[PDB]
Amino acid sequence: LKKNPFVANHLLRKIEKLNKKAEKEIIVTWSRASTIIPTMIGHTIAIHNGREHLPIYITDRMVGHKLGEFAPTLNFRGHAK
Amino acid sequence: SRRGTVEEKTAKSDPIYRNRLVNMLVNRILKHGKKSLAYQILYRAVKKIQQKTETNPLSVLRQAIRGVTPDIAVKARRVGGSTHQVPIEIGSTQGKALAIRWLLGAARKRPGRNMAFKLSSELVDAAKGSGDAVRKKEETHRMAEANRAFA
Amino acid sequence: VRVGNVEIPNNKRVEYSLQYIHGIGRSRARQILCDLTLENKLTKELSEDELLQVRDEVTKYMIEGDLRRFNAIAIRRLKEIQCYRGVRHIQGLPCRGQRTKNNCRTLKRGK
Amino acid sequence: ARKSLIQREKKRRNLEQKYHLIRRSSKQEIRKVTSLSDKWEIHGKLQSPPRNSAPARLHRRCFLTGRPRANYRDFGLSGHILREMVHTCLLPGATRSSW
Amino acid sequence: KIRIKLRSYWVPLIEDSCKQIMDAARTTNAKIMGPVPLPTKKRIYCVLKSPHVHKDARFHFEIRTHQRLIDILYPTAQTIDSLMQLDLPAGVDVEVKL
Amino acid sequence: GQKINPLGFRLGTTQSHYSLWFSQPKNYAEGLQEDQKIRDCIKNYVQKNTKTSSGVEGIARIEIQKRIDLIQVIIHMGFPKLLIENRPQGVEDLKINVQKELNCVNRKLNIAITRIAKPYGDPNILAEFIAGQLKSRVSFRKAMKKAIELTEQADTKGIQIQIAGRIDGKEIARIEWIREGRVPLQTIRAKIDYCAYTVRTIYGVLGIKIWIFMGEE
Amino acid sequence: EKFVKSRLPGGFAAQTVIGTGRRKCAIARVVLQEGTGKFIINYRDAKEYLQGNPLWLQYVKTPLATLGYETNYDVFVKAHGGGLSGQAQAISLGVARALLKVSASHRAPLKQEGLLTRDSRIVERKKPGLKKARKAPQFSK
Amino acid sequence: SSVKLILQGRNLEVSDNVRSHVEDKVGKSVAKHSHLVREVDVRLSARGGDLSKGPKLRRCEVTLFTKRHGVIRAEEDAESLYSSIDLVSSIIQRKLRKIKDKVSDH
Amino acid sequence: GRGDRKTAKGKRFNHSFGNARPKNKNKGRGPPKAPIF
RNA sequence: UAGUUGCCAACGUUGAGUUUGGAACCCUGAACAGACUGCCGGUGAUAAGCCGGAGGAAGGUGAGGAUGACGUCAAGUCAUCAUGCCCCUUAUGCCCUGGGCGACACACGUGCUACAAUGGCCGGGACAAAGGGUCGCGAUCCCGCGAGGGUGAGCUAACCCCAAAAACCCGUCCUCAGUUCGGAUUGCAGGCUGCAACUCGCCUGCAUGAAGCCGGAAUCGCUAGUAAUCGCCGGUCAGCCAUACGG
Ligand SMILES: [Mg+2]
Ligand SMILES: [Mg+2]
Ligand SMILES: [Mg+2]
Ligand SMILES: [Mg+2]
Ligand SMILES: [Mg+2]
Ligand SMILES: [Mg+2]
Ligand SMILES: [Mg+2]
Ligand SMILES: [Mg+2]
Ligand SMILES: [Mg+2]
Ligand SMILES: [Mg+2]
Ligand SMILES: [Mg+2]
Ligand SMILES: [Mg+2]
Ligand SMILES: [Mg+2]
Ligand SMILES: [Mg+2]
Ligand SMILES: [Mg+2]
Ligand SMILES: [Mg+2]
Ligand SMILES: [Mg+2]
Ligand SMILES: [Mg+2]
Ligand SMILES: [Mg+2]
Ligand SMILES: [Mg+2]
Repeated sequence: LKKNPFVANHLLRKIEKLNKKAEKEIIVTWSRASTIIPTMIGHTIAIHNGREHLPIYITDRMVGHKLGEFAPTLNFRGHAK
Repeated sequence: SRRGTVEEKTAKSDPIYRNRLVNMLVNRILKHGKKSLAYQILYRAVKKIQQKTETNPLSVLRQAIRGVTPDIAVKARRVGGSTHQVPIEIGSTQGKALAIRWLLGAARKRPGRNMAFKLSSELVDAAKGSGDAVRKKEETHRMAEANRAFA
Repeated sequence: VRVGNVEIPNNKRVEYSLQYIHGIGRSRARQILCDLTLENKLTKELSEDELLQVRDEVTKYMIEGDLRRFNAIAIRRLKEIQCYRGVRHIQGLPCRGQRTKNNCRTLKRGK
Repeated sequence: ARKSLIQREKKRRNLEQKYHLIRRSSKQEIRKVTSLSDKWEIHGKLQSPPRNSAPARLHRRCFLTGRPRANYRDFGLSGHILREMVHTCLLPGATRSSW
Repeated sequence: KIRIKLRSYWVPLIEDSCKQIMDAARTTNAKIMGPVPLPTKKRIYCVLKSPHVHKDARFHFEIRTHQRLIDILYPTAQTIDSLMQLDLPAGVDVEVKL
Repeated sequence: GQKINPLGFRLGTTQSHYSLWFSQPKNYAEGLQEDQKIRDCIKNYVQKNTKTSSGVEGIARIEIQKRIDLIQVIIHMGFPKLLIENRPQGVEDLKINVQKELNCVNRKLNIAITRIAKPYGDPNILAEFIAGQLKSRVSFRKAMKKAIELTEQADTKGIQIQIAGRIDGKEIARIEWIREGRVPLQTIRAKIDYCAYTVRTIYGVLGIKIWIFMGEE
Repeated sequence: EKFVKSRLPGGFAAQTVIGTGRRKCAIARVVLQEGTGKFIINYRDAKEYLQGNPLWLQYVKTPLATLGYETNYDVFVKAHGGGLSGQAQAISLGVARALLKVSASHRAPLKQEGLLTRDSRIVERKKPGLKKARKAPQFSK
Repeated sequence: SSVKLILQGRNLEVSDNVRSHVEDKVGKSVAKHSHLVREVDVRLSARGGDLSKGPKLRRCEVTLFTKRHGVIRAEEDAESLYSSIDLVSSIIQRKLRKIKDKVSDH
Repeated sequence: GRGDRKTAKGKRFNHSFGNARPKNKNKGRGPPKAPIF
């Protein structure tokens, strides 16, 4: 609490840029360690795993957590298959 | 070893009773390298034996070693023939330490509140014929007389 | 039901007998006595007014009920939202950076 | 221990000293100002310098071989090559040990 | 009251220089408290022999630092000229004032 | 099957360090950098000034001796006159060669080149005299035999020579050595000099380990 | 306490009878003196400093148990390092050394009983590749 | 029977037809003294031909630990993979029979 | 024992600090124990 | 022999800092001596040596270590480095972001913590060594239950700090119970390092309290301050997955 959460500038600008318009402008990102401020609520964001970007819709119960928790990059279904 | 000449260790005695038998009895109690705790196990026991028997605990301890000491054992050999177990005698020093292992061994196994109580009831019972260590003497002594013939 | 909808033994001390309650650990058991500044006597020998004074103060914390519900909803929060940590609960696997190659017999056994 | 990596580290050495003093000013600026009041700006332009100028991103290598492991800050060389220098009479006071 | 500390790695080298501090100062009228050797430090270092798995094979080495302490009293102009004029060996690192 | 380097085995009593200086542990590493930058540029200097002969192309030993505001360097050779006396500015250009990387006006340095008593008594030039023949592929045993016959003039008591690698161009390497006199490695009291040298052949590379027993002491 | 400082005017340095023993990284600066048969360590009682361990009280006394002088002298000592066993048994040598200066005639009972023999055995060093000085690690063949 | 098995692709991949050939051979040599051993170690290797310089050669290293302080070390080399497995199995059956002859010496 | 981090035996093994293994006397021992007559 | 940054004593503001006397104690580091079957007995081929007194701190190699012959395994490393030949030069090279090296039915090993009463929790009191440290180690004091956050005395270190050594002694309680044994797993709330802590760091405060009652066939270490057992330090290091490694 002594410091603010981590939110990159390249992401913060794009999020703040769209609040003026208030419309879907589906966007790609790369920083998985970014915290979800409630200003990016109702938007849809694509998070870069090892391979590609994963568009995910933002829910009100995602605020305190970061983006990377929802973007898996291990890709394991079953064993010996 | 292959030398056959093992040095004779300096058998020490305790401060109070000033006998070497007691110090040999203590060295088998500890297992983590601490001696101050064994006397709290011992000095509470011999005091407890005196509390029950109304006599010196030294004679009761000297009698227990005198009764449990088998002075004979059986060892396996196959230098001639297969699966032979003929008897073999025991010296004075060997039989002395050999009885301490059986007493403290049975004391740890039997139930009780603490090692001082487990040790007290062992020596008092062992001196009076009936003792778990005395049973092992009978079992070991049985195998000797059973295989009395050298075969 | 001695206190808090649980039958506690009557032979143990007070400090090390409230701990059987699902919401009372080792520190909370001491904080209650220290707030009431009473002596840690036996469980059965305790007076009625003093034991009454415990029954009113223990209910202030998340003792039982809402405690187990406050947790289960929290684990349910991660499952429906599909966090990384939420999927591992569904898989019956840990979520705090453990290695899963040769350990974790607790959760693998608790399938 | 490729040649490009050794020059790649020299790149980070120069960028650090280039952007050294302003970071101390920013580490003191971020410690004084109240949260949610210019703090995102302070931490904001804390990201704008090159990440290659960070001290934590450094990695000590051997002065000769450029090896990324077994380094010693008192010597600056890797353990293997440093061993040979002890034997062939180049280091003062570095004698074999037995205690 | 000029307290001088000097440190070095070599025993026959530092003893020679310590003799020169006395020789340069004994000619001048000034008393000297004798040299008091402080406890010597020893920087142990461990390294592997091979560049491969051979772990039990290790090579320890040390760097022994022999330090000495000498102090003068009642300094003079003739004294200070005698100390600076004196030449030292290579392996000595004098510390003239603390 | 690995023998310790005898130099490291006798640093305490018999053998001395060829770099006499001192600094704090924080600056101990920087001093070694200054030493190597000196020791390396001498080789780059002597290599280029000389026509790459089988003689005085290399040197014997370098000794650095530092002091506050002085760095006393002492190069050791068997025949300094081949590449020092021929050029009067050659000895001077060496100082400019070092002074660029050394420091500004402060911390100057003087350097001397002392003649060793026996130019072949040491193993340094004795290895290079051999290596000059292996590059010209004179023969294997002749260079090993001629070296032993040469050091008798240098009044040596014992010597041992070892060569490893590819010799006859075969697809397999070999290790051949020879000993003369007495060369006790396990005797700390004795004085033994040691040197290792590499020879870049058109195929592969060779290695030359030499031991020279000079005095029981 | 002020009591020990009253008997010693300048400390254990400016005294005649002295004993200096050492065992297992411990030091014992012993000073004998005519007294009433007491035994104090570092301005603190023996049983308070030794925690009532009977043997550690024995070792400091067996130099004095011989010759029947357990009542004539009062023994004041010091300690620098090591544990209570080393400090106690180092004092056993120190108390022995000081009795020699009282009279060199009775050196033999102290020697024949084996008290002046400084037990020079020290904790062994840990070797590389081993868990202890001799404990080798386990490995499956 | 009731004995485990360990293969190892040292320098190549372990196929299925090969694995069937392994179990067939040591299954014969070990089935005799099956009540003395618990496991079977195997390590296949390949060298030469197109992989490395020199003649193509395939090694088969086989170690065996019995139930009573028994150790066996077997290593052979052949031009083919199956031929290497065959020769080693003959060596195990030779030494494995040597043990019983010593235990049953009476 | 040593695995129980919340005890002084565990803090010493893990080299951490808290109510169990304090740094000095003035640190927090928030819950004390009651007397026993 | 030398006497401080250490040792002995006097003084007390005080035990954070000072002053005075002593070199007689102890330690620190130079230089020497001391241990060689040297002396006596027995035995011995009139030998080597062997068994024993004595003396001495130590006696038969005083204890420990470095130390590793000719050679063996075409043993190991081309990824410390250096290297012959071969191979890729709009890629087998060059720079960055993110991910991965931390995934997981299982199997094979090395270790850690335990199954408790020779024990466990709390309170009080004691006793070490070797190391590390000026962009550093950080005292005292003030905040927070706490991790930590402010002030920054001293210490280039025989001065100061890291730094509380723990086992152990005294006293209260727990009385053989999956327990006041055991501390895995998970949630919540916080702190520090750092541009960055989701995958993937270390810690605090609480609450949860798995398996496990000394362990098959088999199998390892250790012959003295050893094994067993207790804790401390360091290196790499912003930080640390270190229960490791070296002391
Ligand atoms: Mg509870
Ligand atoms: Mg780093
Ligand atoms: Mg050889
Ligand atoms: Mg030591
Ligand atoms: Mg290991
Ligand atoms: Mg191994
Ligand atoms: Mg517990
Ligand atoms: Mg930890
Ligand atoms: Mg507080
Ligand atoms: Mg090979
Ligand atoms: Mg290989
Ligand atoms: Mg290479
Ligand atoms: Mg290459
Ligand atoms: Mg590639
Ligand atoms: Mg790995
Ligand atoms: Mg992973
Ligand atoms: Mg169970
Ligand atoms: Mg039980
Ligand atoms: Mg087990
Ligand atoms: Mg042995």
